[PDB]
Amino acid sequence: VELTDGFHVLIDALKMNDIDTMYGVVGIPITNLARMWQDDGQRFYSFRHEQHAGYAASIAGYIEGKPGVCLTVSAPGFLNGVTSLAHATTNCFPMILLSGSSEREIVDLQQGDYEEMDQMNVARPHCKASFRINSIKDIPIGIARAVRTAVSGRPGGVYVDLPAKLFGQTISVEEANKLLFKPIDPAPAQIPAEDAIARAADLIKNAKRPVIMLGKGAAYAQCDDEIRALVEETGIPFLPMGMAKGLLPDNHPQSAAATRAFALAQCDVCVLIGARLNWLMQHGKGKTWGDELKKYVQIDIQANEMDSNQPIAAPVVGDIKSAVSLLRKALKGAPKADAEWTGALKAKVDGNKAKLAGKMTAETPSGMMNYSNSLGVVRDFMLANPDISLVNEGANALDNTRMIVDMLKPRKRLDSGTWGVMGIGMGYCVAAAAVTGKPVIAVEGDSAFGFSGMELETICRYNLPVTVIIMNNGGIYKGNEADPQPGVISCTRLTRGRYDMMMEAFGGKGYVANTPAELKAALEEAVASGKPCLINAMIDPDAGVESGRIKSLNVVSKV
Amino acid sequence: VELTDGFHVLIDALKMNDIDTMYGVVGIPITNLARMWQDDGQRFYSFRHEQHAGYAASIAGYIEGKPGVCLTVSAPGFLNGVTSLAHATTNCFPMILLSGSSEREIVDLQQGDYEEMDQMNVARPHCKASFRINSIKDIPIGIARAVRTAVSGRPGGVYVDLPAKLFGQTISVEEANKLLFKPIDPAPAQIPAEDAIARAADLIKNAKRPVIMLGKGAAYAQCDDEIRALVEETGIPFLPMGMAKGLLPDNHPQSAAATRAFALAQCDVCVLIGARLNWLMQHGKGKTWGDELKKYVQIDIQANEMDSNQPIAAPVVGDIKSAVSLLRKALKGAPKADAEWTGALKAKVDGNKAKLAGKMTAETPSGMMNYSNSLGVVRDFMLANPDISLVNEGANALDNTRMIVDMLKPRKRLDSGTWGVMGIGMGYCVAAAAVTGKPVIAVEGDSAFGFSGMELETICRYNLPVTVIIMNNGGIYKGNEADPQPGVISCTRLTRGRYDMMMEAFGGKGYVANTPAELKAALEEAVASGKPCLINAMIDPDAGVESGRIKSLNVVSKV
Amino acid sequence: VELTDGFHVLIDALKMNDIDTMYGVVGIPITNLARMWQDDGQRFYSFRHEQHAGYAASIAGYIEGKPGVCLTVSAPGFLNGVTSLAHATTNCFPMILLSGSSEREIVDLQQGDYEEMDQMNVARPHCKASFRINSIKDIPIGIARAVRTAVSGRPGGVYVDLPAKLFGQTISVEEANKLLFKPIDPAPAQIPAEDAIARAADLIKNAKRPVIMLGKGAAYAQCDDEIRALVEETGIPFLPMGMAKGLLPDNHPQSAAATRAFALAQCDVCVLIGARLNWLMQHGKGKTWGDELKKYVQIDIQANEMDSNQPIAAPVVGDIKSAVSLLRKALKGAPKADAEWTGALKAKVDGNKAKLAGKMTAETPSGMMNYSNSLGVVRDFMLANPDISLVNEGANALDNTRMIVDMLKPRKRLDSGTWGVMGIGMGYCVAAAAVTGKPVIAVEGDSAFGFSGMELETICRYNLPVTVIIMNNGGIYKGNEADPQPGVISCTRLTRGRYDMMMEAFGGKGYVANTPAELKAALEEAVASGKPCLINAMIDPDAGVESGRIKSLNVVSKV
Ligand SMILES: CC(C)(COP(=O)(O)OP(=O)(O)OC[C@H]1O[C@@H](n2cnc3c(N)ncnc32)[C@H](O)[C@@H]1OP(=O)(O)O)[C@@H](O)C(=O)NCCC(=O)NCCSC(=O)C(=O)O
Ligand SMILES: CC(C)(COP(=O)(O)OP(=O)(O)OC[C@H]1O[C@@H](n2cnc3c(N)ncnc32)[C@H](O)[C@@H]1OP(=O)(O)O)[C@@H](O)C(=O)NCCC(=O)NCCSC(=O)C(=O)O
Ligand SMILES: CC(C)(COP(=O)(O)OP(=O)(O)OC[C@H]1O[C@@H](n2cnc3c(N)ncnc32)[C@H](O)[C@@H]1OP(=O)(O)O)[C@@H](O)C(=O)NCCC(=O)NCCSC(=O)C(=O)O
Ligand SMILES: Nc1ncnc2c1ncn2[C@@H]1O[C@H](COP(=O)(O)OP(=O)(O)O)[C@@H](O)[C@H]1O
Ligand SMILES: Nc1ncnc2c1ncn2[C@@H]1O[C@H](COP(=O)(O)OP(=O)(O)O)[C@@H](O)[C@H]1O
Ligand SMILES: Nc1ncnc2c1ncn2[C@@H]1O[C@H](COP(=O)(O)OP(=O)(O)O)[C@@H](O)[C@H]1O
Ligand SMILES: Cc1ncc(Cc2csc(CCOP(=O)(O)OP(=O)(O)O)c2C)c(N)n1
Ligand SMILES: Cc1ncc(Cc2csc(CCOP(=O)(O)OP(=O)(O)O)c2C)c(N)n1
Ligand SMILES: Cc1ncc(Cc2csc(CCOP(=O)(O)OP(=O)(O)O)c2C)c(N)n1
Ligand SMILES: [Mg+2]
Ligand SMILES: [Mg+2]
Ligand SMILES: [Mg+2]
Repeated sequence: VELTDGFHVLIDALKMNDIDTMYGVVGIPITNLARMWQDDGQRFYSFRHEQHAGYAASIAGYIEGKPGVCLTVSAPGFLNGVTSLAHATTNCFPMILLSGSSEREIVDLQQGDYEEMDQMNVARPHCKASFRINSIKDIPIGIARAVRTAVSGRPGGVYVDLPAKLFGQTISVEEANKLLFKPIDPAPAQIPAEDAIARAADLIKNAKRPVIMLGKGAAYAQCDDEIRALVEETGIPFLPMGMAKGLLPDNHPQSAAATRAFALAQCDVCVLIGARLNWLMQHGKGKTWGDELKKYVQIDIQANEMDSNQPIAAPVVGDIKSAVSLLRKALKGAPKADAEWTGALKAKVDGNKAKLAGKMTAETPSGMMNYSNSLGVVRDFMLANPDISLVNEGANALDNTRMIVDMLKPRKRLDSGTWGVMGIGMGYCVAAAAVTGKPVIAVEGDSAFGFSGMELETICRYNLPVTVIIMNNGGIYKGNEADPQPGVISCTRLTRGRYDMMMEAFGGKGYVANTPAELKAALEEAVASGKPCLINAMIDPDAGVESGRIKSLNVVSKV
Repeated sequence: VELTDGFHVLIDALKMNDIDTMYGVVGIPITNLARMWQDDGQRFYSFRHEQHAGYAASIAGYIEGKPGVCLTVSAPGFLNGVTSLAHATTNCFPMILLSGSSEREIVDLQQGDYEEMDQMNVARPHCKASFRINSIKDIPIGIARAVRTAVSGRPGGVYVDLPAKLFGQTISVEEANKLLFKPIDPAPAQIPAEDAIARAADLIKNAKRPVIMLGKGAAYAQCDDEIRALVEETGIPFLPMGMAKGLLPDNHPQSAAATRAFALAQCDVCVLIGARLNWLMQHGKGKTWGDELKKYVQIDIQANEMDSNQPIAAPVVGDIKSAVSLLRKALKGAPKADAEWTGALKAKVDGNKAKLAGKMTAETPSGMMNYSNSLGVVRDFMLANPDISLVNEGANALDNTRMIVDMLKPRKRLDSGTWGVMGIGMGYCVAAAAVTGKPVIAVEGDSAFGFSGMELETICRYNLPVTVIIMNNGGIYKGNEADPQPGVISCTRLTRGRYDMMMEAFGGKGYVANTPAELKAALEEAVASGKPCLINAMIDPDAGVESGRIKSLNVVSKV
Repeated sequence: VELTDGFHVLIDALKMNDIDTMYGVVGIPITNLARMWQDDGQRFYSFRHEQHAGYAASIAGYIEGKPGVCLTVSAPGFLNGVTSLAHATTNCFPMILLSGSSEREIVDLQQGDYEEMDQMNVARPHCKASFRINSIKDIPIGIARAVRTAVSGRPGGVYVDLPAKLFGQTISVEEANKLLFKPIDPAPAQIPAEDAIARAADLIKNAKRPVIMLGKGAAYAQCDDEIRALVEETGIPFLPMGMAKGLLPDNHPQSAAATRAFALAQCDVCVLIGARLNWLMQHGKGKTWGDELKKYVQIDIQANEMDSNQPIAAPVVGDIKSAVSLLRKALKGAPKADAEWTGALKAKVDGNKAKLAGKMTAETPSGMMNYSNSLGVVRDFMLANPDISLVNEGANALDNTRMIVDMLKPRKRLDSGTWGVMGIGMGYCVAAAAVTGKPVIAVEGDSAFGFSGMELETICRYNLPVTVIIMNNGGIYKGNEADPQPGVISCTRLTRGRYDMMMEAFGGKGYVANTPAELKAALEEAVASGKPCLINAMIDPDAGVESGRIKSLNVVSKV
């Protein structure tokens, strides 16, 4: 009788759940799983740190709508990955962290095993579910559970512990075929009641000044034409969140993005679609909402998200496709939004964009560019070349890029997310490149970049069409903070370094851009090349403000 | 009334407990703490990732015997630091992680605060104690509790949560000076009973083939002359664990390190001093210990470490200085270890060292150095220049350096430790440089290096006398693994990159060493320059073996 | 300005969410909440132990479909309640545990506060969400979050921490009335996709030997006519799990309950409605299911329950009323189940029931009733008086009562549940009595009874129409285990005690039933009296078997 082992059953189980790519860092006890995966013809991206393989997995999940798979070693490697699993779960990104672990006998008696840790229990706060597969016969079911938990309900992270003993277990090929199965409909549709839809439809119909807020949950849903059809048929102004940019084109005529404060302050009804009323929306209270409670319609898959911050007048619980699809029919033939309202917002949008256009054309000294004229170059490129992933993180580098760089296609803008994480950059580039097979542009704050910078080599090693733009202002927010004591560098200062040289250290192409013309020429050549590039964009050290747009959240001493 | 605030009471409380240095990364809500720390005249080291600021804090704790302090932001930054705290606790290194956290009310209802996380509860598995200081009046007590918990008993990590709202609370200066206090005897001696020492003394006096095993707990204790006096007076052969190297000079004539397998297998009594019978010692069982239970004598401050893995015949619970001092007096005038035992080991040491000398003189082609002739250069340099910290990590780069590079001085060798962590390299360098004010050499596997490599810029930014030697073999264990499929790079491969160029991108000095002679000149020049340097040492891709010495711990397929 | 406080906002918030009843035990810091709850005109039931107040809350949640509310003190009282919350979550019973907690500042520094515990963090494994309301202004949102979390998705427990300092905070009455709100649609319908229903419909239409398995999730859903209509229209044989008894009347002609082993072993398609393929169903494998994978159809609100144990061919995710309604319409006009299948089962049902009738008429000596003739009396009484709650727990007392005592009405049988808990008896009685306003019979193993027996006094104190039948066989499973040593009582033995006398000690009516005729008169008189009664039913000590039906799950020595 012919035998197979744990390595193969696991490989077969992943493939059966439509997984063909893993991001990770090898080592004991899983190096030979990584190799065999590759030998089978599947893809393995080796990183320089598991955190970044983890961030890659998380955004592969967002883009594709099937969980990104990260593979790590035990204890220290697991720890690094689980930080990324935590981020995924917070952002509602389907992801599976697979980690090897040590001997149950020794771990459970805390005797000091190789890389000892109860990884299953340590993972619990950072994921939807944390499982362990102890036996070969249970791998198919174990992977089904993981995939299902990651993509169903509110998508998120799942941890799957793989004890070292799992892989060397053997079983007959015959009984293995018997156990292998493909889960049926692991991310099922969830349809809301007629009366939940009728209530939301009544709120919208009777609204005087409605706004729609599109969150990245709406973008994740992959029902772009449904969402666009709803906006366009209702004639309701809309506002995208950071990663919902491009869901509808950011230059769509009903976009009130460029007059956001006035839109949220003055609206009466606000339709949240896959967007949480969390810190990014000021918890639905305070000055940004006119110091009043709006009438909210909220469409979310997670029932207990409703009323999490403010009372929701019309909670619609289900998957965005099903809910939006029904709401559209409910509103079919109803009057479009008030022209005095939509025309007021559009007038303030035109004025604000003209003010931005002026700033983007402004002339700065060589090597002392600002956030407007440098990112105006990226803006122009992304308007002509929209089928490109835009990775973005930083403070000023983030907030100015979100404002300035218009996205015309959905799920292209990949950014710091719900936790405002510095560190997602290079991992995000690898996964975007891997899953799209298309170019990536990253607009990186220089401090932001240093959290994942060593992964430039990973990008070079796989010769990915990634162009990393460093907003090199020489620090955190600013590059010019005075020495606090004599000979002592301020804590916010960073070396205004030759990041272009670092890229060329690993076979990449490096550029320095001292002006918008240099930045444009370099960007066009880098993207055209299809090769790994870095552009060291020299920004005025004094051009940024403290914490970007969220300056007011800083705690300052008044004594 | 003259008011002070939480920022300043915290600053003062830390200083009262002899803290003058923090390692971290700034941001909301803790940037102005960092600023004010520096304005006061204390050191803040800003890093590129909080994890490396944390590894830095952990080894500062080891070297100094006073808690290394790491400062982070909430959720994502906290998480990065807590991975290092975990490592500190596992290694018994005193360390305090201070992190800002968000609004109690919003985090507790999970409404989606800015960087929302119950950081206090997430730290719990990764430290000795996890605390939160909520009120200004409790800062001095909170800091006392953290310092005592980190340094007393078995030393380790402590998390201290600092809500955003702590810092802007106010109090009168004479109220604050009333609360401020310095703890008495935060790491007290703990003396063992006379019968504990007599039981140990009896076993040693009756041993036919005794060995002493020194662990890093023994090194941490800073009683080097006392431990050396015990070794010499007793005549007992000794072996250092990785970081206990140099506690006694590695070329001490009683060292059995060059004959470890034989010593441990054939001994009858084994005296453990601050060394756990964990995976590094194969749990005191199996062929490493001649397939039998030795008579173990164990000195440890942790009562319940006793009998963790094998029965301990002479458990001695107390601090190592106190214990060793009593054991010495209990053994006064006793005959020295059997001369035919000490003679047998010495001969095998001489034989094996001579055999290693043969390999270190071996000649290799340009750019294809092996681990013996490359590290033979570092060996000679460290013998001539012993007062230098030696950071080390990797597989072959770690195992070969521990064997070849002799330490003559205590607490200089700083390595991957209990969890065999890749990632500790550049933080360890910063901390060693900071707390010693003397040079640092790092011997880095190239894979290992990539876990903290971006921190080269941090080393350059503070102009530290650090020399990074990259053992550049182009991969994990080996740099020559065949492409598993046409055009697909193996998972164990890395770019054989110009790490020298990367160093020079941030103002550091970079070198390529293709031969031992080039390595020698470069290392001598690098250390003598007193500046940040990186030597890219070109190692034969086929020179290393899988996992170095712990290759049998791999799980391999057979089916 | 007219002020209100936390006590009153909390009272008002609970009432706004349709809460009129709490079960608990008073003390610091929550006695005056209890008092004021009552002063307002709402019910507070004081118990003798918080655990039983909690089991009471859990079954009130099951019966009503709105969260049962338990109130406790900090640490020790909280802990007792949280054991019941754990049970609620495990059984999918909506329940809120409110507990007072101590001072944030003292608990967080672990200084030793009055009843010190991070109760929020200790509850986490035992509920769906663990929250803390810190501020008066967040009470209405906090209570909304708890009610939604408990009732939505898969229903379950929620912990709500109430620091001592919450209650004495104040706010203006018109501010409080501005914050107070009632959540819209806290338990929404969730409708499955048409293809989910069509896949299920296809399998049922092609089944040769279909069965439907009803679980307590189906009973909880309160769509009894709809589920009965499905069973009748399809002609499919059905089986109820313990607490699904009476969903359809147990004497329904399509019931296969009296032929369970054969039905499950020989079926081809098995339709699971609110029933998990857990230990109670042997995980869908082994000889119980003919050693094969059936084609499972499963209706469950929890997406990731699918494929938890065996592959589900037709997963239908959504609320059971919505799902069953669609499945019925999808099966309209389909032929009824194979008559030779339904005929085979019916014959075996008739045979086995006739065989059970033989045992129930059996004659035993005075004071040595068996489980068949004693429970045969309860069977006849419940057939004649079906609108009564039947609480049940024990081993033989549980298994024999589930077999013998037919339920004609839904949500009346209330038993040990998913964890096979001993202890739920007297709390279940109090809650059933409270929420139904109708009589309650408890059939208690004597061991089982002792876990909550002191609550007899609580039943008497509220003069509830509860009749406790103690199946008094003098022990665990059996009352006759030999003394293992001279003068030493066996561990399985109990005093064959005068539980009647115990009842009468608190003003209850007590009976001894030594024969079925005495049991009948006593039960008839007890229930008709409308007063608290206990019937001490004398059972043959040798009548029961080890663990009842789950005796093969015992671990026994063979060496
Ligand atoms: C919280 C927010 C959602 C709040 O939104 P706002 O910033 O107010 O709005 P936007 O960014 O959409 O737009 C900014 C302003 O420019 C306007 N705007 C937008 N687009 C345009 C165009 N095309 N033309 C002209 N003007 C425009 C818009 O109306 C706003 O002005 P007004 O109309 O005047 O309002 C956002 O700031 C955000 O997503 N931030 C993420 C921050 C983060 O995570 N940072 C990393 C951590 S920093 C950190 O942790 C630390 O420092 O420490
Ligand atoms: C577990 C161990 C303590 C076991 O010790 P050993 O390796 O057996 O002993 P040592 O390293 O002390 O010495 C190695 C051998 O060289 C001999 N030796 C030592 N010094 C000398 C000199 N000066 N001259 C000649 N010979 C010498 C010694 O007697 C041993 O041979 P014999 O006496 O003949 O045996 C050690 O391997 C260790 O500390 N490993 C850490 C590994 C690690 O953490 N790696 C990173 C993760 S790797 C990973 O995670 C992954 O691969 O995945
Ligand atoms: C917190 C305490 C240590 C505080 O000590 P005190 O109560 O102040 O002191 P003592 O109890 O020792 O003594 C009480 C007083 O009587 C005096 N005293 C003591 N002994 C004597 C004799 N023999 N003769 C005369 N007087 C005496 C003593 O001086 C005190 O008065 P003065 O000189 O005038 O001070 C104690 O109360 C305690 O241990 N409490 C435990 C409470 C508890 O856990 N209860 C259950 C929870 S109730 C609960 O949770 C809830 O209600 O809810
Ligand atoms: N298919 C889906 N249907 C409905 N809601 C979804 C779906 N996928 C994700 N969501 C929801 O979308 C939300 C994402 O919100 P958030 O991450 O705050 O977006 P943003 O930051 O852009 O506002 C979550 O509340 C999540 O439950
Ligand atoms: N001052 C001290 N006195 C006694 N024991 C100590 C002291 N400091 C640390 N220890 C103990 O020393 C041990 C360190 O062991 P370990 O980390 O396994 O060393 P190694 O890895 O070098 O063998 C721990 O068990 C710890 O409790
Ligand atoms: N309203 C509802 N609609 C659909 N499924 C539900 C509903 N309420 C509870 N459930 C589900 O019903 C199941 C109850 O199963 P279980 O407790 O195993 O029942 P039993 O023990 O009777 O077999 C759970 O899986 C739960 O998710
Ligand atoms: C994991 C983690 N650690 C720290 C932080 C705190 C932070 C927020 S923004 C930032 C860097 C901002 O400077 P950058 O150079 O990137 O952008 P710019 O304004 O253009 O100069 C840090 C360190 C966060 N959010 N996450
Ligand atoms: C956080 C973490 N993730 C992975 C690993 C697993 C590992 C152990 S050793 C190693 C690299 C070995 O290659 P290196 O180049 O450094 O040395 P050399 O043999 O001379 O070529 C890895 C990735 C560990 N230990 N910790
Ligand atoms: C909280 C808890 N602790 C222990 C147990 C274990 C147990 C299962 S059944 C049982 C008692 C069986 O005797 P009983 O008198 O009730 O019934 P009978 O067979 O007719 O004599 C116990 C103690 C469980 N399930 N829960
Ligand atoms: Mg910057
Ligand atoms: Mg290498
Ligand atoms: Mg009994």
